[PDB]
This record gives sequence, C-alpha cells and structure tokens, in this order.
Amino acid sequence: APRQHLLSLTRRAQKHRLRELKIQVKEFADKEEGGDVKAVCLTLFLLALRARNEHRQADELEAIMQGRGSGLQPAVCLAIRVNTFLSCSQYHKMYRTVKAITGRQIFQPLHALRNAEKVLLPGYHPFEWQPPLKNVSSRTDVGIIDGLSGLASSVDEYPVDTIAKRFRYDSALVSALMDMEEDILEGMRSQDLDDYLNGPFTVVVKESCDGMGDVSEKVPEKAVRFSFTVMRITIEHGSQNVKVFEEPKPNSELCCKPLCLMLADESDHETLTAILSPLIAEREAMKSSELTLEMGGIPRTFKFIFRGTGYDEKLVREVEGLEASGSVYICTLCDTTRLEASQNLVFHSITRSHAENLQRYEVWRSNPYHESVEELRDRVKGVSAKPFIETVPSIDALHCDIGNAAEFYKIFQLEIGEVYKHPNASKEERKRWQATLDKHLRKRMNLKPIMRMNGNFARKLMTQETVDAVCELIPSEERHEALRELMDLYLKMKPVWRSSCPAKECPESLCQYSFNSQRFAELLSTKFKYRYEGKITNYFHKTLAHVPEIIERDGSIGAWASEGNESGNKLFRRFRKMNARQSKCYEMEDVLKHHWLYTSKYLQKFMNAHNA
Amino acid sequence: SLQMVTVGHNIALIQPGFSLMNFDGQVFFFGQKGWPKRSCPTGVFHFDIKQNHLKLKPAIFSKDSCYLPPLRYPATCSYKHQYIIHGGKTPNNELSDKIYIMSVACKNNKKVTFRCTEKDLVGDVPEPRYGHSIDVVYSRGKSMGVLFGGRSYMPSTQRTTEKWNSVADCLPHVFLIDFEFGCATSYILPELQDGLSFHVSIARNDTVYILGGHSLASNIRPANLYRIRVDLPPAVNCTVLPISVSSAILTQTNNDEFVIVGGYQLENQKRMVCSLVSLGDNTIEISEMETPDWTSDIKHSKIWFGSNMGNGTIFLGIPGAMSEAFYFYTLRC
Ligand SMILES: [Zn+2]
Repeated sequence: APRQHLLSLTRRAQKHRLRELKIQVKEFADKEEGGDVKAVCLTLFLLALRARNEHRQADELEAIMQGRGSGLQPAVCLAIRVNTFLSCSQYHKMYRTVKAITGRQIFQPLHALRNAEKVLLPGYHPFEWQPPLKNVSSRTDVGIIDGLSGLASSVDEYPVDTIAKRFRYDSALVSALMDMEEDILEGMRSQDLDDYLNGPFTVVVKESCDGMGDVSEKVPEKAVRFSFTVMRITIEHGSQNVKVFEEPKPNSELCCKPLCLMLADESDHETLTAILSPLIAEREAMKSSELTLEMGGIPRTFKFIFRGTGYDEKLVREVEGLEASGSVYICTLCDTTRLEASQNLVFHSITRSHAENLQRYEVWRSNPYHESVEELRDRVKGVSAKPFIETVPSIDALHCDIGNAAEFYKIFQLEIGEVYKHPNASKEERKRWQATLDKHLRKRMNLKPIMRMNGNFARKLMTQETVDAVCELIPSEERHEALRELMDLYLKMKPVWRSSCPAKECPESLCQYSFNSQRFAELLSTKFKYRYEGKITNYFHKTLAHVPEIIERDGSIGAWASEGNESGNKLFRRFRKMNARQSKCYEMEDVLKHHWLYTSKYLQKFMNAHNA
Repeated sequence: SLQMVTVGHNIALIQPGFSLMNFDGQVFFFGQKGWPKRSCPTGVFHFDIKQNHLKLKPAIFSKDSCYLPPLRYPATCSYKHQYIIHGGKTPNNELSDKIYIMSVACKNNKKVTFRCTEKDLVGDVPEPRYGHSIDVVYSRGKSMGVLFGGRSYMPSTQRTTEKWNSVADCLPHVFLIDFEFGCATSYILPELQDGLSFHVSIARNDTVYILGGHSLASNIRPANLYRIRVDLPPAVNCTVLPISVSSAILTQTNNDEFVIVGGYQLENQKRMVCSLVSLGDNTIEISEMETPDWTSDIKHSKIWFGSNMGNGTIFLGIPGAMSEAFYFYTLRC
C-alpha cells in the first residue's frame, strides 16, 4: 500500500505484505513439487527475468546458484595474463579499472599472481632422491640458477662474453611433474585405478636443443635453448606397464618445457659445452636414481628415461663426436660412407650409439694399433671428437622434411636447366636459374623467397601444384614425368615418418613403405643419375635406409621431433617485450620464467576452459 | 718495434690459450678452437709468418703417435730435443691430467711430421690443472721436471652442478717428474703455502725461478720471486726475493736475456709497459726497459693474449662493428 514500495521495507514488513501470497505459493509447492519453496521462487523469478529480456541478470543468478564465483583465483588471472602476453603494467591497469568500476575485485592484485608464479615455477615443492644424486645439491628450494654455473670470469681466464640462465634439471622435472598432477591422476582413473597408487611411475622424457637465431633490434645476438618434453607416463601394475599419460601433441610448442636459455652460437663449442655440461651431469645423475614426490597428500615414486632426439643434424654431429661436413661418413646411425650409400641405397642396419662413439673417440685419441691418419680414420669411422651429449639414434622429422625439401629445391634448379645435358659448372648461370625459379614461385604460387629454408617454405614447396608450376620453366617433356613420379613417391613416403603414430593413422602407408622406397631408389639411380651417382644427401639416405627400423623400434618418428613452429625466436621476443628493459641478466631471467609458465598444463587448462 | 700482422685462410682457429712451439727455425701452432676438422685432423699447424701475413698450413702425425685434443691452458716447455705438454682444458671443458710429448720424426721440403707420445705417470700424480707451469732441471746428472700448480675444478666430492665450473688454485706442492722412468713425487714447501696461476716460470741448471702471477683465494697478484733447488743421490729447497703481472709471456731476444712482455697488472689494467730480467748464475734481478709503441687499438683494449716464437719476436691478439673478431700484432726486439 502507498506510500511505501515493497523493495524498500524491512524483511519483517516484506514478509507481512507478502504472507498472503506466501501461503498461496507454499500451498502450491506442496502439491506439485513439494515442499521446496526455494525452487518455486527460483523458477518464478527466473521466468520473470527472462520475460523482461533481463538475460545478463538471469545468467548471473543461474551462475550464483551453481556455486560460481564472480572473482578469479590468482591462478586464473595469471593464466590470462600469460596467454595474452600482458605486461605487468597493462594487467595492472585492467585490474584497477575493473575493480573501480564494479566495486568487485574480479581480477587479483599482482602480488597474488606473483604467488601463483612461485607455486608454478621450479623450487616450490618438496621432493627427495633415492639414492641422492651425485654432485647435485639435495637442497630442494632451488629455482633459477646462472647458466655459467660458476664459470671463472677473471680477465686472464678464457673470455666469456655470453649470458645464460637455467633450471636445475631435477627441480625442473619436479615442477613439470607437479604441474600435470591432475593429468596423471585422471589418467589413472581412466585406466580404472585407485588413484592413490604410489607407483613406481616411469616417465619418458624427450630432450631437444636448438639454435634460436637472432634476437635483437636495430649487432646481432645469437641464442640457444635446451629444453625437454614429458612424452609418456606409465605405471607398474602387476605385470603390465599401464599408460596413465601420453602427450596428445608432443610437437606442440606448448609442452616443450624450457630448461636453459643462453646467448651463444650453437657453433661455439667451448662455451656450449661449458653451459650444457652441468645440465648433462644432473641428467646422468638422475639416470641412476628414483624420485620421491608427494601428490594427493600421498608420496609417489618416479623413474626417468631420457631420449635426446630433438636435435638438428649438425648439432647431433657436434655433440656426438663427428666431423660436420659431407665428408665422408654421412650417417649418424651407421658407419656407411657417401659412396657406399650411393650404391647400396636401402640396406643399412643402425649401428651407432653414444656408447660406441665414446669408445671410438678413445681409440682415435690413444691410437692403440699404431695406424696412419687414414687407416685410423677408417677404424674409427669418423668419430674424431669426444661426445658430450647422449642422443638417441633417430631422425628429427622436422629437419628431415626441411632438408629433403632443400634438396628438391636444388633439384628444381638443376632441372629447369639441363645438367644431364650440360656438365658445365658456371656458377653465375646457376644464380640465374635460382633467379628465374624464385621469380616463378612468386608468380604461380604465394611463395616469398627466403634464404635459410624453414619448415613453412618446405610445407608450401612439396606439393604437386608446385610440381606443375615448376614444370613451366622446363623445355623437356620427359623430365616432367620423372619429377612427377619422384614427387609422388616422396609423398607416398613422408606420412610414415612424419606421423606421430602410423600404426593407427596411416597403416596402409606403413606396409607399402618398403616398396615405395624401392621405386624411389630405382628412380634416383637412373632418371637422376646426374647428381645421385657417387653422391647422395644425408637425409635421402636416412629416409631410404633407416625409417622402417626406427618405426619398428619406437612406434614413430614424428612424435620425437622438434617443435614444428620453430617459434623459439618469436616467443623469446614476446616474452622479452613483456617486461621493463632491465639489465640483460634480469631480462633473461624473466624470459625463462615466463616461457616456463607458458608451457604449464595447469594454466592451459584454464585458457582452454571454453570448449571442455 | 712491433707491427700489425694479418691472417688469412683459417684465422678462426686462433683463440686465447693457444700454445706455440719451436723447432730449429720453424714455428708450430697448437690448441685450436674446436675439435680438429677434416681439413687438418691433427690440430697442429705450420705457422707461416711471411711479410706481415700469417698462413696456417696443416701438419701430419707419425704412424704411432697419439692424437691429442686441443689443450687450452697447458704447461709447455723444451728438452735438450723435444717438447712437453701438460695438461689443460679440452674443448669439452674437461681437464687433462695427461702428459703428451712432442717430437719431430720426419722433415721434407715445405712441410714436416711430428711424433706425439703420451707418458702416463705413477705418483703422487699431479691434479688435472691449467694455467700452471712446467719446466726442466739439470742436477748432478742429469735431468728432471718441475711442476708448480695453476687452478682446477672442485674435488670430485665437493663439486656441485650448480657451481660446476667453479675453479680454485690447487695446492702449492712442487711436483717432481721423472719422465724416462715415468713417475711423479710431490713436495710441500714451508716457504710456500700460497697457490698461484697464470704466472711466469724461468729455470736453468738446478735452479727454478717463479715470478708474480695471480692467486684466487685472495685475489692477489704478487710481485715476489721464488727459488727452487735440486740434488742427486733427491731433494728441494726454496727462498724469496724482491713484479706484479698476470698471464705474462716471456721471450728470448738474446742469450740469457728474457724479454717479459705484458699481460695484466690489475683486474682491469693491462700492464702495457715492459720489463727485462737480469739473468746470471745464482744472481738475478727484475729490471725495467722502455715502453713500446702500442697502437690506438692496443691502447684502448682490455684483453691481452699471445705467445712467443723464440727469436725475440712475439705474437699478439686483440678484440675486435661486424668486420673482424680479432686483430693481430707481431712484436720484435
Ligand atoms: Zn645410415
């Protein structure tokens, strides 16, 4: 009744003006859906709200009933802040404004985020090693440490002009392991398991190391990154090794957890070993021990297996003791020569190993059999330097595709000309053929020419359309059919070593792979004799000789590649921009922290919450 | 008198820590950057210094020699004829406890070939180090070796991966080496308890002199001089005498006239001046000569490395606008 509107009274007054209707509704409730007054008023009010097109409000009500939750856990704020690359500045501007306008602290202050960072970065969680690692500190609260690992910087000491930052490999593994705790537990439950099981778990980890390239703005600054990827986690349950986790996209840049960043050249051997060898020490030390780590309030035990496979060819040779030129031993998996592999194309066993390269290097140094340089070079099969990183004898699918394509490119050059007609080495005319080729690729395709070929160019180049388009500069009509068959066989082959699982994804291509390989080889021997006689490229060799053996051994080749976007550079750049321009040291420190957060499965859950 | 010298084909292989050795007129280069390539598997080179230009030609090894890795700060010396090398820093940052012996085994027209023989040791075997000093002594018939330490990595019990590359001057023991027999024995000096490195060693007859270098546990570059003596049935004694330099290189312009060219004076001050050692029989004193005509580049530099040919001339290196990593000089007296 006038003059007091219902929404301004006391709840006594309200309940009294209303009670007339309350008895009506309470009666109604007890009849249809007794005796939940709450549910009835809910349905009513909601209808009344959507009736008047007040949807934002109705949604907020529906949300409130279900327990959410208007603000945001610091963890989610940090997730947002990273995956959108906000500076601390930017974020703070947004925080304070949303706070001010809404009165609610929907985003969290920066110190909150700072904490979420501490929880998610190496050095937070407690763990212990059994037996404790040789030459590694058992001190558990270690996060970021200096890449130089204490290297002498006296003036008369060997010049160190490089900056580097890293994690302790064990600490980093703990962090990575805790980050994906929920993934492990859910894996267990999905395999029908008490998720309390202590283990032991076997964690298969893929190592990889790459040259970032140039990371500057207008002197160039070269950078190098050692990183790992949790590829598989299995558990001992009776007699079988039950798989409780497998990285869905092993080649994504999202699970490539960064271990060490440095400002060096991957060609600069002394400093490279200076920086990486402490990591390797820790790695080895871990090879012979078990990790104890509490998860669901209950301790679990972990064993690791380190398959170092994500390496460029030049770098595999670097770290495994081989001379890195086309001379004369061309394969990092077998003892073949450029000529032997040019004549027997497809029959080669895998025979190299890190262990063997170690033995061989010792033999070359000591020369136990008193031999001449060539006799010795032959006994030791190319291994004249001491390996310092244990790698798996495999193929990086990325650098494989890149290199193969980089060969097809020079093929295209040598086929728009007539090399099987003219044996004349005129370097200038070579540059002319590259000229008209680069020209024509721009016109018929969407191909911007670039030096130092990457994987994108390689993607755009190895298609049948590019064959048709490169055919337009060729006078002969016979070679068109040869190149078409070459390309077709190559593309019949590529999916087998490019796939992360060809036993599932392309089981047809897998079985026919031997035969396709055969036809390819025959086609190289005859129709392309002019280049591939006495000579052959490393990757052609590897492709023909070693793919089926590697697949038999490991299930795939693709899954063990380097990240297929090579965005190490790109990322380093964005992360750099995300902070104040400080002393180059702190700059590095921050890029490492943010790169680490960037690859946390925990935050990624949040950022991918919108379609789960 | 010194002059700018240019290198050509494979300059890149030159690096701080390289060593030079002298054979009957010809100069040879050891300790390249990186492991030896196919273009020269030995890592040892003909050092062709012709008319202010350096060509680095390859060298071959004997059919029975060891193929020693490029050691980076080895203790090197001679023998009356052969060279002694021990030990150093491989290009994998490992420290060699091994002694390699450099003989020459064949001579031809333009080029020659070497013998390279590792002698292993029982002891009292010295700890794998670098920047240290090794020399030869002639007692009451006939010869022995004297090793005074430099620095090395941590003990294999106290070494942590977080401080993996942390070095420290090893014990100032004096190490006596019997080569031909193949054994070593250490001696503690009451007169010596402070470890040194990157110093300068000069010996003759049965006496060995050691000059100012650089300590670590104190960060001090002494100027003190040290004596060492030897007998024969073996024993050793020491005394002290009245410069402060680090990583100095000593040449021989004349007989018993050693020209000690620069190095470093303070942690950021390169000595830039010179000195002359008053040598004699049981009577030696540090004196000073003039100061050479350093160019503008050498003047405003922070880094000094080089080594001696033997004939008073010396080989010098300087860093370095995207043009060249190094610029080199030759210094004659
Ligand atoms: Zn092979």
